[PDB]
Amino acid sequence: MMTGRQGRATFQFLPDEARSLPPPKLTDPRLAFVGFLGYCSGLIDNAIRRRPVLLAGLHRQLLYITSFVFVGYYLLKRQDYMYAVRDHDMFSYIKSHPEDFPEKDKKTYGEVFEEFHPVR
Amino acid sequence: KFYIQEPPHGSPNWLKVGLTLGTSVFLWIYLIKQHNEDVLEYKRRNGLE
Amino acid sequence: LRWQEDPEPEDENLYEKNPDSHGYDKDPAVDIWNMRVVFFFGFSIVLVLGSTFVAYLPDYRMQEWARREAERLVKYREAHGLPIMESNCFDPSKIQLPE
Amino acid sequence: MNPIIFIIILLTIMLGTIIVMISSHWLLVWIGFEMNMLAIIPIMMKNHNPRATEASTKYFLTQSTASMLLMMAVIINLMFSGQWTVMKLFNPMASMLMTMALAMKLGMAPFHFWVPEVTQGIPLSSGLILLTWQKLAPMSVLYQIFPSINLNLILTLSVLSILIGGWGGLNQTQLRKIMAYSSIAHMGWMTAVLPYNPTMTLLNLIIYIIMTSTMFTMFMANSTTTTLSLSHTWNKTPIMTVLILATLLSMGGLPPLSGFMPKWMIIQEMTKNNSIILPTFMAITALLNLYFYMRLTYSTTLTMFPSTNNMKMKWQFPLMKKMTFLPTMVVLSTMMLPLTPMLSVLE
Amino acid sequence: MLKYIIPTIMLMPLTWLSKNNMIWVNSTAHSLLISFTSLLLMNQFGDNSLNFSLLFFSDSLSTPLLILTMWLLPLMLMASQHHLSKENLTRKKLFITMLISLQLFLIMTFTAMELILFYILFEATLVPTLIIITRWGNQTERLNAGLYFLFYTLAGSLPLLVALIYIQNTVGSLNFLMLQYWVQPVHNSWSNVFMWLACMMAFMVKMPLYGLHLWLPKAHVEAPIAGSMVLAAVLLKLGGYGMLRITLILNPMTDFMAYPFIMLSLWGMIMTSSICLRQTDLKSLIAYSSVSHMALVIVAILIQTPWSYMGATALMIAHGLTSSMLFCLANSNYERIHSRTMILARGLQTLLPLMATWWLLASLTNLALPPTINLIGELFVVMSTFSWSNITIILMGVNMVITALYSLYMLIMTQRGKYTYHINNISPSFTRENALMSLHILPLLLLTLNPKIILGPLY
Amino acid sequence: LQYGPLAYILGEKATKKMTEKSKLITVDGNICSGKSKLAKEIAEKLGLKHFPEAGIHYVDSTTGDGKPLPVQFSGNCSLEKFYDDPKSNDGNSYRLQAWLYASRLLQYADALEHLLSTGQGVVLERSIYSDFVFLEAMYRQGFIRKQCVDHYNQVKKVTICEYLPPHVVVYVDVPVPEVQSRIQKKGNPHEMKITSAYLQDIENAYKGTFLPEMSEKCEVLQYSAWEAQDAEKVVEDIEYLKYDKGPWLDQNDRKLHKLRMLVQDKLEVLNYTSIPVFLPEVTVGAHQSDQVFQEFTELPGRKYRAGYNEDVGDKWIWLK
Ligand SMILES: CCCCCCCCCCCCCCCCCC(=O)OC[C@H](COP(=O)(O)OCCN)OC(=O)CCCCCCCCCCCCCCCCC
Ligand SMILES: CCCCCCCCCCCCCCCCCC(=O)OC[C@H](COP(=O)(O)OCCN)OC(=O)CCCCCCCCCCCCCCCCC
Ligand SMILES: Nc1nc2c(ncn2[C@@H]2O[C@H](COP(=O)(O)OP(=O)(O)OP(=O)(O)O)[C@@H](O)[C@H]2O)c(=O)[nH]1
Ligand SMILES: [Mg+2]
Repeated sequence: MMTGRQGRATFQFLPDEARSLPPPKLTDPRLAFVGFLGYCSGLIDNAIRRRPVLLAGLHRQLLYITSFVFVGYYLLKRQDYMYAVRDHDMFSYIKSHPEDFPEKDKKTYGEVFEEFHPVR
Repeated sequence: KFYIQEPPHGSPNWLKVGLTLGTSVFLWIYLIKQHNEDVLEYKRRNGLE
Repeated sequence: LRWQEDPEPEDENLYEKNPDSHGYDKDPAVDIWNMRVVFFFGFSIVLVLGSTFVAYLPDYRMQEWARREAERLVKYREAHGLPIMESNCFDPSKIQLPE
Repeated sequence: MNPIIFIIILLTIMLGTIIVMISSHWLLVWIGFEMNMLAIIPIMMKNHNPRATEASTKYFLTQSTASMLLMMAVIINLMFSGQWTVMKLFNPMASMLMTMALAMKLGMAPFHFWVPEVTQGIPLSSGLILLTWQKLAPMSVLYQIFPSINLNLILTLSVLSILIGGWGGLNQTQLRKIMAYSSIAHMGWMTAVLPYNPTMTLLNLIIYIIMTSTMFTMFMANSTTTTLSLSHTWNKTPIMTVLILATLLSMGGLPPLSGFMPKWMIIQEMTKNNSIILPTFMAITALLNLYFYMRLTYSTTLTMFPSTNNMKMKWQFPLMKKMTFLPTMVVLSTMMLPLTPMLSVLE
Repeated sequence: MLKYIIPTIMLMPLTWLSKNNMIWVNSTAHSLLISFTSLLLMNQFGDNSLNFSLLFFSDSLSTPLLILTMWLLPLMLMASQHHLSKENLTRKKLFITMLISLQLFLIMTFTAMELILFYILFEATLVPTLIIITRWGNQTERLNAGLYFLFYTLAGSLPLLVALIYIQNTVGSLNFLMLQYWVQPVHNSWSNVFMWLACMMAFMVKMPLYGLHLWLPKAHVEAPIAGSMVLAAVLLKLGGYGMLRITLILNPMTDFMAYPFIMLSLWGMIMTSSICLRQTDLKSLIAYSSVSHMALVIVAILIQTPWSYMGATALMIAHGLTSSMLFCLANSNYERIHSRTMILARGLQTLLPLMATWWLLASLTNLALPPTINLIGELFVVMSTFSWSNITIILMGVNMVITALYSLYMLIMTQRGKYTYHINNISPSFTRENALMSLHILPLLLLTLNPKIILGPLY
Repeated sequence: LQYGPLAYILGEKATKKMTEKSKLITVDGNICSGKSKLAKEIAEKLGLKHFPEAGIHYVDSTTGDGKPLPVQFSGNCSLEKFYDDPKSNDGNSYRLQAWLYASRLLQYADALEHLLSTGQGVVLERSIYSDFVFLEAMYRQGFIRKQCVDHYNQVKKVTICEYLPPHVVVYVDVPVPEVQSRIQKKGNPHEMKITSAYLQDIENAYKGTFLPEMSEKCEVLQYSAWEAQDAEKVVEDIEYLKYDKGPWLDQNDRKLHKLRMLVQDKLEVLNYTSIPVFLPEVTVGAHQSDQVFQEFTELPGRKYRAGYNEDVGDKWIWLK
């Protein structure tokens, strides 16, 4: 639905307007989980090649963690940008079409009638 | 010597080890640098202190 | 003989090699520690201290408070000639009926 | 093949697909398909046997017929709109022809018969290309013309694909035939959601590719192409049986694994459009696929089938196949559900 | 809930990083410590539930189920370590890992705030349960049992997924606290009839409901002992917990949609209780006993009264400890004679005196001797069902007669009479077996002193 | 650089290493024919690598520390038990033959890998091409069932098609009565139980099936017991062969790269020696094979990939 956004800089991973958003924190729990997945991939690499799982090739395990965390950081920046754009579009549309989103005159429960269904 | 034939992984591939560790350091340094500039640019555009 | 398959091993009696076995492990030292952790953390800690902890829960779900509050209201309402309880939960002056 | 020529041919397969994906002109889209078909035939023929020749011939006939129908749709579209832009088609006949042409290229039911046979007749590495990379170009076209696609037609193709894929896989003992019917069934999910939210078509495609790539890679690691030859893995590489188990459960769509995510997100989009019956039918019918995935897990990981004496000789040698990206792929195939909101990067 | 989730997760590295000969000692000790800390969940208030965060909460319904769940893990490790003694180390560690992962999914299942988070974890428990049954079950039938278990559950739970997403689109939220205030009555239309069935059938299959129960005698019988303990003690209660939650948004349609399921349960409990009288497999008899008891929970949940909801909560807890104890008692005989046939080994009271006391206590709780919490739960349900319709006392009364008959028939057949002459390997009961039985029955009888903590939110 | 497509692109091509001396030679003959003595003589004079005949423990000799492994890791295959009880109902006769065929198949791939990688020729004593003579002899004496022969032919059909035959086949012809006399001299109590019927069937297979077939694709040289003693004459004959037949002439760098990729990966070599055909002689139940596999990994240097075993002195494992 958002393919033809008016301000869509096409075929750009992170358009310039994304720089107005706060970056993901390096302590982001989603980034920590991505790092954990990288660490699991490192352990699996040892297992399938019959090296000692925990100790073998610590350099290789480190590059698994770094690359997952590095790619994870940019994917989260785009993720947060795409939801920010969704909200920005939604609120602009609601403002441009007030006749479609009227504030309801909403009553108290003392005034509204709800049927009673006894449980007996 | 135990193995009758010398294993392909008998000794470390010091070239790969060096390029593996250097790559991790580069990405980490680059990532920290990227994050610091994003925070600075986020603060500048939002007029934050 | 059909495939090469091992015959089924005979069932081992833990008491045979260890008449003092507790049934936890074939190693007598590990067997004793397994018994001790189960009995200590199982009975000494969880069941005894847990039972005490449950016995002294601070007014679980407000039942003692409610009794004290009911006594206070009954004393007040009878001392003022008010009904002990009213059929209406909500004041009718706040309710607007249909029609 | 000369390894350099093999590299050039693979790069041409990719170039054909990339041309389809960046083209704004219908002629260049058609050229991309032609280039892709030309380059893939050699990799199917590369082991030189009658079965590989039959599969190459069956594939050529199917794809060439599809490409002629695609060109017919493009020309009809030109006659009624005077332009070539890759976008919604301007004639309902052109739309039907292109939709059928792309269904034939995808192997969707009832244009599916070639997928099981062609996959069975070619090596595992070629089948991996056929069932993953080859879906990218037709999907990228469907992604752009979907506003003009007949709703009943595309949903009919989806329902049939889910039914035929599920039933077809039940009767299979060959691994390549199982993956072919699994591909047909998963195809139906991607097209079923396309009219409502094309982004979820892309999500299902990406996750399907990752899981399918993982399965083929593990089958290649041990050179297994039948159920019974895979049942020896426990007595050679036990870790591989665990990885196979996790991926098969993921492909079955079981929570909390990654393969549940596309089914979960597609059900959500269809229900937002008041489509209740169809997602319920699709979800239930997908239990067929879970059944013949579970059958594989029984013979591979959860029980121990009889071995052979000569298997003892294999214990003394290491795995030397590359298994490229396998540790990463298997993790993505299973442990990605907690990151589901990341699907917005596809928007 | 992170103070329970993280320690549970740490049981895995503890298991994998332990010395080879300390895997059972270490995991048992620390799982008991986790079970001890779960008592902090008993900070319940009269009005408001204990709401930790956006993701998790605990009220008087989930709290007892959580304590039972965490209590069961050390008991299952004790029950398993004998018959896994010849398993190689790595496969032992993977077996323990499946048990830990099941506990992780369960404690998050019982505290999930959002029904779709509840759903994902509710289905998640299938995977470790299926692996335990099919990998470590003993007979050929375990493979078939796994398929019945898997596809009975999913046939019901996939319609539930569609219903839940439909509700979120219509209400805007699946957060359980929000649904308490935004719930709207259900109009009586054909479309709402199938929404009601979608929201309930998955939970009905897990109870199980009579008619939809065929998976249970297969799964509960073919599983290893740890599998049977958790299957009967906790996993059946996911269905009850789910029904107790989701009925909030199904009124008033439950008034008439309950009738077919009440008839299946009221008549089904008498049918399954009768089956117990003629079962030849001891494990199979205990499994059919669970179906009869859970029929009372289904009926209690569907009539939706404060008394039936207190009774249902007590029964779920009471049955959990009792059924797990019976499976462990039956397993201890199986580890000696290697058969599940009930008539094979007789007169075991002569050879195993103390173990015969556990059999008696297990039997008495099963037939609901007062003042056990088994009786308290059953009584409260009978009281509420009498108000629903006086005539129900006939079906409830007949079931209590039949339950006494099969409970004591099991006791008399195995423990009394003359011992079987040719069975000469009935060695004395191990300390482990005796501790395992007493860790079931002692908490069960202690709860009689303070029943309120297992009576649920309506108390 | 480990050999592969990239090494091939960088100029590692077999036509550079190979010369007119890069020949694969097999010496064949009946039991106690002196083939082994000649094979060592040929190899030395021509400067070729000699491979002693692949026995039960050939695979042990190429992996690990190179020492033979206990018998249960060969399935209890026993040549001695084949001579004491060739009709034993435990399936030893065909289980041995299937194991020996896999051993020869492995050795043949080892011979090709040496020849293609280094360019030096090799001398083998019997090969996968002549292994079937023993199978026919077993079958005709009733030591194995016809199902066993079908299994062998199924395995041979999908394995031997991948390789090139020897450049030269040297056959040493010794009549059965002389072979029988020579066995008595060698003084092996179990070998002394071989019957003339069994030895004759070996001879018939060699002359009726093997030599006619290899003649169409190899240079076949035949020698009596007396002629074979003069290795100088035998080596002289090999040096003046023309080499004008056989598939070796249709080979180029591209086709030898594909062959080298195969023979170097020993699991791809042995892939079909364990096809899931449930023949009682070679089928092992899960409980037994599970038990033995666990004991294998408990052997010194066997738990991990070679170079990652601390218990045999591997170092730097945390950086490998
Ligand atoms: C400087 C050299 C260059 C390379 C440096 C790279 C280092 C980082 C790469 C990852 C490696 C982590 C450290 C691994 C330590 C392994 C040491 C080891 O193997 O010894 C085993 C040790 C003790 O075991 P032991 O007592 O000897 O025997 C028990 C028998 N059952 O057992 C242990 O105690 C091991 C404990 C487990 C290992 C730690 C687990 C780390 C988990 C990482 C989570 C990733 C999260 C990423 C999030 C990032 C977000 C920003
Ligand atoms: C053995 C297989 C195990 C699996 C079992 C599966 C059970 C699924 C049951 C699904 C049935 C759901 C009901 C669908 C019918 C439509 C319901 C409806 O909307 O009808 C409304 C009407 C209500 O009546 P009323 O109470 O008078 O209205 C309020 C005024 N007082 O309707 C009524 O009159 C209310 C009464 C409806 C119930 C009828 C009960 C039929 C008799 C009992 C059958 C027990 C179940 C039989 C299962 C056999 C399966 C082979
Ligand atoms: N059953 C069986 N026995 C074999 C096979 N290959 C060798 N043998 C036996 O291994 C033993 C030694 O093999 P030979 O080389 O032929 O005997 P030899 O004494 O060394 O004779 P020369 O080396 O020529 O001097 C013989 O007893 C053979 O029976 C085989 O493929 N099958
Ligand atoms: Mg010899």
